[PDB]
Formats: sequence, C-alpha cells, structure tokens
Amino acid sequence: PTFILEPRSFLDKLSDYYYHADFLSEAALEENPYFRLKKVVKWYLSGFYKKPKGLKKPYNPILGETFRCLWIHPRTNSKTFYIAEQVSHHPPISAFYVSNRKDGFCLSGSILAKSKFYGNSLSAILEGEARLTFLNRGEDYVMTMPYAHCKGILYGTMTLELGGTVNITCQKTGYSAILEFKLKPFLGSSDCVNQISGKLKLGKEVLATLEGHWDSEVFITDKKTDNSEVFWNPTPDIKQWRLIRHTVKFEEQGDFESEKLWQRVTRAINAKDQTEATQEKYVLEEAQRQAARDRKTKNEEWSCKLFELDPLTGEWHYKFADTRPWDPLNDMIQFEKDGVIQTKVKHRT
Repeated sequence: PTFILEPRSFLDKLSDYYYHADFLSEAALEENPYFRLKKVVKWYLSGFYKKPKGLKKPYNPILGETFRCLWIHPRTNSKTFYIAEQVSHHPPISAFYVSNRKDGFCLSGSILAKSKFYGNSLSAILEGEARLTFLNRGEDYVMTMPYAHCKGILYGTMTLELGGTVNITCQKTGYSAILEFKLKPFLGSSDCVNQISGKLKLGKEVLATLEGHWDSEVFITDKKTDNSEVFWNPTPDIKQWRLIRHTVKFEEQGDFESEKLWQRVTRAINAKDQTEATQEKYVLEEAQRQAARDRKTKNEEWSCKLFELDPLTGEWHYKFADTRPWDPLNDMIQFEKDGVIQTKVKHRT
C-alpha cells in the first residue's frame, strides 16, 4: 500500500530532532560532566514526541536530493544549521550535518534505511551513528537511533511503536546512558505502548535510572538516594517554545532540493489524489533509474556535492565541516549559502 505516505522527504523528517537545539546550547555550558549527559539525553528524548502514529512514511529520497534548513536561538542569539544529502540510493544512505558554532555544538552522521516485512506488520530500521561534539570541550557523544515497528497495514489497528536499545556514549568523561524502547506486548495495557526505560552510568557503575514513556513523562531516580524526579516531560509550555525553523525560499531552491523535487508528489497527497501521487512518484524514480542508466553508459562516477566518503573509516564526512570553537574577537556571523555552512571572520585562519 501507499496510502501510508507522509508529504515529507526523509531528509526533511531527519531534521525534526533539532527543534529543541535550545537544550544542546545549555548542555555545552554545563560544567558538571554528569549533568551534561543528563541534558544531552534530555535533548535526545525531546525529538520523538511529535512523531505521529500510522500512515507516516517519509519519501525514500532520490540520489543527489538535498534538504537545507535553519533554526533560531533567541536566548543565545544564534542559529543552528542543518544540511543533508542522499549519497546513495542503493544502498539508501542519507548523510547529514548540523552546526551551531556560536553555541558550541555540532552533529554529524549517516543513516542507512532497511525495512523488513512481516506481512501485516512492517519494521523499518535506521542504523548509523550520530556524533554530537561540543566544540569548546573537544568532547564527543556517539548515539544510535531506534527502529519503527508498524502494525495494522492490511488489517487491525494501524499503529507505529518505537523499539530498540540505544547507546549514548561519551568516552572523554566516561559517562554514558543506555536507553531501551519497549514495544507493547500481546496482552497490552493502557500504559504498555511507547514505554521507555534506561539507565545513566559512569564507566560501568549505574548512577541513575530512567522510566516512563517517550511521548510523555520520563522519571529519573538516583541509585544513591532512591529518590524519583521528573527527568523530561513535553509540557505544553515546552511545546509552545520549539525553535522556529526556516526553510529556503522556493524560488531560490535547486531543482533537486527536497521541497522543489517532490512538489507534485506532495500536492497529490495533500489533495487526497492517491492515483496521481503514485504516478508522480514513478516519474521521479523512473528518471532516477534512467539517470542511473545514463551514468553507466559513458562514465559511472557520481560526485556527492556536499559530502564525501572517507575510505579509511568508511564514514561520510561533510565537505565543509568546521569544528573550530567560536572566537568572539574573530568570528562574527555563521551563515549558510547553497548548502555550504560558513562563518564571517575578520581574520582568515
């Protein structure tokens, strides 16, 4: 079926996790190593609550497709930039880069999409590591993502649950938190779905533990005081303030950017025309297959414009990555132009 389709590219949906980059600026300033992990994890859980259940099925992005967007930080008077590019359609790998130098953090990663069909239920996995770096500290956080289990395609209630075991690891300080997304059992209950449980630990010693639901309250209890507290809850006041995202002017967008590329596919979905939504998709995929043939005909060499593969490590690296800490006497404004994230400085370095 294809009535299960969200009018957003996967590169677009991949940027949803940074609507609370407000938190990451705070974490960069937190001086206690333990409290930085708490605030990093609190940010991680902040990117799953808007997720809708059911039809949601981002577009499989096309090779060379690019999404580019921006967020505004009023309190720190700065901006968080996001750039993602589809580097391979076979395999379906999309790379992303996030940079906010004034607030002292950046993220990089690459995500491979693999699905498995159980008949009535579908499970799409996202495997890959995201590296959060605090520029001023030279301190990295490596984290993975869960997988989405979808039941009710053919018959039964249509649902989307999150499951898996995520590891958020910081080797510099020795801290880490292991999270476990728990799927509802056969019996089920009013609170069995979206259950999240985890534990914050240093080295191997467990400092504190987490319980709750990832779309609702999550509670932390200290393993030394056994006193419970609210670790994270998406309060409507917290929801009321999600950083405002700014996309590129449609007339200024390249033809292979996500919004311009999928416009006709998106319009069909929003118009509820199911038949013309599939046809418009086949136009893009048929062009991709034809552009893949044309490539093999004379020279099969596809240059990713904004990303490049490191042969030694096998990881995808943003061509224009910059990790130098913010220098107030030199750095003036971080900006982006044509997918290139830059900073205006009064001294070249």
